[PDB]
Amino acid sequence: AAQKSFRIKQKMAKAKKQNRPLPQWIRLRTNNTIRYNAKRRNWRRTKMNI
Amino acid sequence: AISKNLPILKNHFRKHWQERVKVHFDQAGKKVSRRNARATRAAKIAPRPLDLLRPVVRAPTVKYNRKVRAGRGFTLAEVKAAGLTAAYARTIGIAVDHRRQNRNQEIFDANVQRLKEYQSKIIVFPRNGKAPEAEQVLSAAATFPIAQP
Amino acid sequence: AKQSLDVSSDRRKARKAYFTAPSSQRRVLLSAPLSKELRAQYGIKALPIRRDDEVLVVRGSKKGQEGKISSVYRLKFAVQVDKVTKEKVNGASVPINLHPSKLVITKLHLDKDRKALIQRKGGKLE
Amino acid sequence: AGVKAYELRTKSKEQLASQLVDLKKELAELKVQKLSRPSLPKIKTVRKSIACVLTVINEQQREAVRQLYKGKKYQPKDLRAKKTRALRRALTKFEASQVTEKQRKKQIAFPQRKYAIKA
Amino acid sequence: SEKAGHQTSAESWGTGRAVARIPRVGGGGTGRSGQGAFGNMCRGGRMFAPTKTWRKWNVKVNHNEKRYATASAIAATAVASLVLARGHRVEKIPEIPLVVSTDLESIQKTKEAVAALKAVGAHSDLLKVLKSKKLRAGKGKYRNRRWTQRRGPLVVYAEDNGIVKALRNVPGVETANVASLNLLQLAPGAHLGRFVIWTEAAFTKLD
RNA sequence: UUGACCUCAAAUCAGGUAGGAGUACCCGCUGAACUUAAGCAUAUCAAUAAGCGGAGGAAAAGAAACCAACCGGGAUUGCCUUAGUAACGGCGAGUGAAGCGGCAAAAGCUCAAAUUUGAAAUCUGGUACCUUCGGUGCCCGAGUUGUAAUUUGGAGAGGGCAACUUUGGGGCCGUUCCUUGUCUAUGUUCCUUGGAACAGGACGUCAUAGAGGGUGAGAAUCCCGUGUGGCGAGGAGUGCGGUUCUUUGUAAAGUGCCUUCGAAGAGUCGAGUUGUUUGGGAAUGCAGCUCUAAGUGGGUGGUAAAUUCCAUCUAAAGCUAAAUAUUGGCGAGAGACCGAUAGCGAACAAGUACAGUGAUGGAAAGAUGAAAAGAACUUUGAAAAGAGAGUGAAAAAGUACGUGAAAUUGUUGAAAGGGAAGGGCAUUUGAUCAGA
RNA sequence: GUCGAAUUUGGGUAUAGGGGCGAAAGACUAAUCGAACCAUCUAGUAGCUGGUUCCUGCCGAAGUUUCCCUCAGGAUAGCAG
RNA sequence: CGUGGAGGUCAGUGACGAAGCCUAGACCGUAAGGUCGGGUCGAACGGCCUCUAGUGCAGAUCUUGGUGGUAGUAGCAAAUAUUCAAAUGAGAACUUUGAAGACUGAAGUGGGGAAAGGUUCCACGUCAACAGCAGUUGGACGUGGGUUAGUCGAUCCUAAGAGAUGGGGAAGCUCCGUUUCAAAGGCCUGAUUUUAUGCAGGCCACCAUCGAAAGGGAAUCCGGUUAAGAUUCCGGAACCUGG
RNA sequence: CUAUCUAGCGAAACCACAGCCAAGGGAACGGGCUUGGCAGAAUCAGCGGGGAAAGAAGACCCUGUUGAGCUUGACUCUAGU
RNA sequence: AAACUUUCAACAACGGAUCUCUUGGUUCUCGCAUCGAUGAAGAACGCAGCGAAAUGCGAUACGUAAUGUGAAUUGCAGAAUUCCGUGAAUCAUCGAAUCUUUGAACGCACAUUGCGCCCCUUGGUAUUCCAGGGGGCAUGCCUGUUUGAGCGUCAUUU
Ligand SMILES: [K+]
Ligand SMILES: [Mg+2]
Ligand SMILES: [Mg+2]
Ligand SMILES: [Mg+2]
Ligand SMILES: [Mg+2]
Ligand SMILES: [Mg+2]
Ligand SMILES: [Mg+2]
Ligand SMILES: [Mg+2]
Ligand SMILES: [Mg+2]
Ligand SMILES: [Mg+2]
Ligand SMILES: [Mg+2]
Ligand SMILES: [Mg+2]
Ligand SMILES: [Mg+2]
Ligand SMILES: [Mg+2]
Ligand SMILES: [Mg+2]
Ligand SMILES: [Mg+2]
Ligand SMILES: [Mg+2]
Ligand SMILES: [Mg+2]
Ligand SMILES: [Mg+2]
Ligand SMILES: [Mg+2]
Ligand SMILES: [Mg+2]
Ligand SMILES: [Mg+2]
Ligand SMILES: [Mg+2]
Ligand SMILES: [Mg+2]
Ligand SMILES: [Mg+2]
Ligand SMILES: [Mg+2]
Ligand SMILES: [Mg+2]
Ligand SMILES: [Mg+2]
Ligand SMILES: [Mg+2]
Ligand SMILES: [Mg+2]
Ligand SMILES: [Mg+2]
Ligand SMILES: [Mg+2]
Ligand SMILES: [Mg+2]
Ligand SMILES: [Mg+2]
Ligand SMILES: [Mg+2]
Ligand SMILES: [Mg+2]
Ligand SMILES: [Mg+2]
Ligand SMILES: [Mg+2]
Ligand SMILES: [Mg+2]
Ligand SMILES: [Mg+2]
Ligand SMILES: [Mg+2]
Ligand SMILES: [Mg+2]
Ligand SMILES: [Mg+2]
Ligand SMILES: [Mg+2]
Ligand SMILES: [Mg+2]
Ligand SMILES: [Mg+2]
Ligand SMILES: [Mg+2]
Ligand SMILES: [Mg+2]
Ligand SMILES: [Mg+2]
Ligand SMILES: [Mg+2]
Ligand SMILES: [Mg+2]
Ligand SMILES: [Mg+2]
Ligand SMILES: [Mg+2]
Ligand SMILES: [Mg+2]
Ligand SMILES: [Mg+2]
Ligand SMILES: [Mg+2]
Ligand SMILES: [Mg+2]
Ligand SMILES: [Mg+2]
Ligand SMILES: [Mg+2]
Ligand SMILES: [Mg+2]
Ligand SMILES: [Mg+2]
Ligand SMILES: [Mg+2]
Ligand SMILES: [Mg+2]
Ligand SMILES: [Mg+2]
Ligand SMILES: [Mg+2]
Ligand SMILES: [Mg+2]
Ligand SMILES: [Mg+2]
Ligand SMILES: [Mg+2]
Ligand SMILES: [Mg+2]
Ligand SMILES: [Mg+2]
Ligand SMILES: [Mg+2]
Ligand SMILES: [Mg+2]
Ligand SMILES: [Mg+2]
Repeated sequence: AAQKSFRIKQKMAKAKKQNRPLPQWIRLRTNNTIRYNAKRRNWRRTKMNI
Repeated sequence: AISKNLPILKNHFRKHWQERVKVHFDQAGKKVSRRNARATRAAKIAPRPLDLLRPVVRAPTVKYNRKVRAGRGFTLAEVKAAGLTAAYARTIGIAVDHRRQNRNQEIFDANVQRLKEYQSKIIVFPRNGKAPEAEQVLSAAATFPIAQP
Repeated sequence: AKQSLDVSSDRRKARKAYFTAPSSQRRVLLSAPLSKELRAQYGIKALPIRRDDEVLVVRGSKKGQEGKISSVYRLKFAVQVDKVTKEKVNGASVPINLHPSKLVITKLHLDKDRKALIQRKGGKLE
Repeated sequence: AGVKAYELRTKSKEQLASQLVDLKKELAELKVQKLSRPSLPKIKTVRKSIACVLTVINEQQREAVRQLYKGKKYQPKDLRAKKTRALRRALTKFEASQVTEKQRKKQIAFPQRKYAIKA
Repeated sequence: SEKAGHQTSAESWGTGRAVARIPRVGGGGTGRSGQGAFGNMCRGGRMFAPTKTWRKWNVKVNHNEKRYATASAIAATAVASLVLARGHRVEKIPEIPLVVSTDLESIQKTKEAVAALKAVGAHSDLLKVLKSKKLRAGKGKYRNRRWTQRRGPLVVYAEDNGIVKALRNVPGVETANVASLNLLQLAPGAHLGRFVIWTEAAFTKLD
């Protein structure tokens, strides 16, 4: 809203920090079932619902 | 739903009976556990026969008064006539029942006799003595069977 | 032929225990037999593999090859022996993963703890 | 390879405080360096050294307070034993072994006797 | 599981929506939404007539009928043709029943117990085991039933003075107290004619 | 004016305690309807779901105001029975116990009501010290509107007479149990196949070990284990087995005879009525309201009542292990169970992603290969890629990865084809093929 | 149509399901209203509709009787194995 | 007849190839089916005697998944409108620059905000997917940068209202009520300064708290500055509150 | 401006199998069956005769010992008073 | 005659059936009894050289201490190889600690990272203002302590 509560801003900060692709050195680990970031969020696709 | 010539049935399954169905899958496991508990209790208790001496007693209800069976405990009169006090009999392994009364001299005499037999056939260890290992027997009932007069 | 109620013959449980064994358990799991000479010299049959042990490969395509252990890759359930490698097409070299049950220890890397282990297992003259 | 707690335990609280300050200065310098240098892992050792020094300092302080409260009832609650809440609320061994005078008399007079059937 | 297939709030959409009237998962946004539920024909549904633990598992048999079957099995052990027909490679073997010395009851070591069985002629049956061992066909192999093999001789004794432990590692060989003879061992697979090696004490105690 | 007392307050007073979670099982409250009755209202579902309060490792119950009617049993609980029975019920649909008997486990008890009255003998706390789950001294305080000892109905108490019998708790070393550590057998011998031998064949070895798992394919004998024993470690605990310093105490307890007594629970029992409930039927329990006891009394004795007896217990106060329960928790062992549309919703970063304002709803998704050896290098292309080369046992395994069906599709080949196609009988022709 | 007052509208606040709210249409109460949504009871019941999975061999019907709150159902006798 | 699993047996088959799958190739059976060859493939499986069942599909507007014909079809037609050249690029109707032609026409297609969103802002790299044509461009993708306050808001006040306490109700979850049937108090200081406090002179109360980023309200402006911040930074010049 | 043709892009409804008629009989209005008429690849734009075209387990009507909203000295109750 | 259509085969597609796998589920049995104001369960936000998650943890942050084992961890980087050692490890064990903001949740509030009061202390002359650090302040109830209230009430001076 541009006048947001600190709680909201903290949640947005966490969302920004976790808005990234999978680290590439994962997928090199020994067993590594993980293929991609399946929890990736985008502002144009799925809203955080606060 | 009354079809051809069959007996009228009274199957009581109109409640949520499937919520209370006890299948005794643990019959064998419980038998094993009971035997284990009897063995552990025998080892834990003194070389004492795992059960108290019970009196002979007449069953009520003429359907069963023709037979005799083990009762709960010897009456106070029976213990006194056998020469013990109730507290000491309870400590030396005699079941004592204050509720039961003696109105039958034959049953009273049989109970006094088996109390005397038990006193003659048991060895009470001293409180602070040696009492060399006396080869625990496990069943006072088997040692002193109830005999039908 | 198991007799104790504390051991499980369940294949699912055994496989889970193997594949999720921690590093310390994997050390025991990755044991190698001693060679004939070492068995005679030490009085013991097998020992957990160690990074500086010398081994001889007795099974597989690398059979007959010898070297010193390079790493006990406990995560991979395998050991890597120096000079037992695969030369890739690009010129690089990668270690060959070997299982210690397919090797014989021809020279133990010894220290106080290893000597104590040998004596505890019933070894003579260390 | 960092500090060792058994080595720190031989030092006075002033020496430990000074070493803690030095380790914090070293960590600050290391994280200044981290911005330029790619992937230096030496920060972890200093962080664990700071943790070890703090642990030993707290061990010394808590032991001092334990000595101060030795013997007397009403020690501090974080120095009291942490069993479960129910276990802390349970009767002590003294209680729940308390018996009345009548009960003690009769249990001394007629204890469970040791006996065997011998036939 | 008694709740399998019913952990949903699915309701029938009813008619008029051009789909079958099966109950359907509500909500939206997941793919499970609108899917059929609760039906034995539905993926993720409840099976028809879910199996219950109170199915009858054990079967009561009259004690006398059980003893009749056991006596018949014991008698069949003495018929050479039945023993041959039941596997049990007794071809070059002396008179059946095969009774051996009571010294067999006191053997402590597998080596000497096996040597005694070979001497009295059970070598071919022992070798029939250890050669019939094969991976079980089907899913039973990962239900702790991985391997199958033939049955060897049943050694019957009167007093266990080591023979049971001495023989318990020999594949296919079973041991039995003559006082308690098992039908499941005397007629494995309901097939009469188990190869039975009686000790002398067990043979005398049979009467 | 001072000092009490009683009652009531305050303090961030000294020290504690409750709440919330879990909730499978357990103790209560509250409480349906779908349903069955072929309709339906009593009934049934059901004294159930949902809702609320409260525990534990079990809970609850529990040592008779019991059952009985016998030649009497003798706390409670649970199992097998009683029994689908007595009884209830639009006597319709339906429902439905209990006594006895066999068994599992067994265990018994304590307050109130008593003058210690020649001695509040009792207890919390504070403080000092100590051998600290506590002890001792001192000090306040609580308490006579009653804290100890003594008694609990089986009794028992007060006096009188006579002896006899028995005994308290700590030390140390083992045992009991708990949690753990470590050690303890026998082939990597030869040939064949294979990328790999763990396959087949030969010769052996151990077996109280041929359970199970791993390792490049079906491994007793390669590895871990398994089997059998050995050697330790840290605890809990007095349950017992020995040894020692403690010796309690002219203390406590039990027993015989005579004698005087013998306190035993009230708005409770019981009664009426109302509601609910029960198999309980002129009323089984529970609860509201009104009435409201007695003491050779009171309760019960399954048909209401008056009268006379009899039997059996002793309410209105209390504690208590085991046998019993356990879709929760922790630790284990298993299965004629399921084998990735199955089995839990979830074999996987699943109660995840995602939907909904919200309560809530809630997926899909496992498999290269023994090993990445995950394709160096060349060449065409802007590139993705292709074509080679190469790795590999296999690329008819290339991470769009085991196998790789069908629908549906491309190419190739064969054939036929005037408003469907497909089918049956028969033979021609073409193709193809077994038998002898 | 109305457009300066029974005007339009933001935000805050109140009213919650046999309840609200209604200048009243059974209207509105989150695309849901002659009783919202969510979960559970619940796999509610259905004399009614649909379906009901291998082969061959032998035998082989009934739609009629009586009774029923029965008339799309059942019991009963008959027919059949 | 066939299927999953179980006891027995054939010391059955099998990495020299089990199972599965494909096969207008062969054989047996009336049939359910069974058997063989060839291809593919890679780790198990079968005959017989019995046991057992979650055991046989064409349908259920069946369930889940997958796939067609329709069909390169319907269509991608509202909001006046595009054009020339160059640059970039493998590639330009659509990117960038220039030129031209137009439009919104200040109740904007302009410049800011509130709710909401949450990084979309800005730069660099960059086009597999997305932008129902395209794409070298982008609100995309990858990596980073960025939001500076005594004065602007919140914070404080009370509004409709919400809501503890004291009490009362309710089996209870909780309900009522908001100053009520309550012993509901801190702040002044004589004196005290054995200590500005307790004893002790004396003054005021019919009451928690929440409730507004549009109501009330202490105080800041100009110029400049960034890729992206500005009444916040920088320069200068003020003002308010508390002390 | 579409439709139309082209480049790029690219769905859906629906679909037992399909698609020429006349008459006959037939569940009494056939695309199929019978008897005749006939009948030649592959197609494009239109079109609204037919496919008893699609859309929806007819909402009218009846049946059900299926409801619900509503009403009333229906039956049986009930808050309140 | 092609094209087209249809059928079949081969190869290639599409798709993911089948088969074989299985650290998962399901059911049975056995044993055990241990959440929380000493702050639980749950939540939020953080923490690694390079992590978005899962898992772990709490500013001592994929962890500290202690004990055991006895040389790893491993995707890379880095470190070490004295590793015959109070010593590797994403090891096991676990008794000492830390344990942000919360949450029954406790100074008051909470759509605020809002607002107090007390004590000790440090700095700014500073008991009063501002700031930093440390420690505190919920409610019901119990026992006790202290200070009190009431002609409820006793005695006493009177
Ligand atoms: K209605
Ligand atoms: Mg299922
Ligand atoms: Mg199979
Ligand atoms: Mg206090
Ligand atoms: Mg609670
Ligand atoms: Mg039902
Ligand atoms: Mg009905
Ligand atoms: Mg009906
Ligand atoms: Mg009805
Ligand atoms: Mg309930
Ligand atoms: Mg508990
Ligand atoms: Mg128990
Ligand atoms: Mg209890
Ligand atoms: Mg009594
Ligand atoms: Mg009884
Ligand atoms: Mg009967
Ligand atoms: Mg009932
Ligand atoms: Mg006495
Ligand atoms: Mg071994
Ligand atoms: Mg294997
Ligand atoms: Mg009484
Ligand atoms: Mg009730
Ligand atoms: Mg009582
Ligand atoms: Mg009780
Ligand atoms: Mg699944
Ligand atoms: Mg599959
Ligand atoms: Mg909604
Ligand atoms: Mg797959
Ligand atoms: Mg292959
Ligand atoms: Mg494939
Ligand atoms: Mg096909
Ligand atoms: Mg109307
Ligand atoms: Mg059904
Ligand atoms: Mg016929
Ligand atoms: Mg019909
Ligand atoms: Mg099955
Ligand atoms: Mg094959
Ligand atoms: Mg075919
Ligand atoms: Mg394979
Ligand atoms: Mg089925
Ligand atoms: Mg089908
Ligand atoms: Mg069909
Ligand atoms: Mg369909
Ligand atoms: Mg479909
Ligand atoms: Mg078009
Ligand atoms: Mg259009
Ligand atoms: Mg336009
Ligand atoms: Mg331009
Ligand atoms: Mg205009
Ligand atoms: Mg204009
Ligand atoms: Mg931008
Ligand atoms: Mg496009
Ligand atoms: Mg494109
Ligand atoms: Mg480019
Ligand atoms: Mg971006
Ligand atoms: Mg302002
Ligand atoms: Mg309120
Ligand atoms: Mg406010
Ligand atoms: Mg304002
Ligand atoms: Mg700006
Ligand atoms: Mg300035
Ligand atoms: Mg016609
Ligand atoms: Mg006609
Ligand atoms: Mg037609
Ligand atoms: Mg014709
Ligand atoms: Mg034509
Ligand atoms: Mg038209
Ligand atoms: Mg038409
Ligand atoms: Mg219809
Ligand atoms: Mg309809
Ligand atoms: Mg009818
Ligand atoms: Mg109705
Ligand atoms: Mg905490």
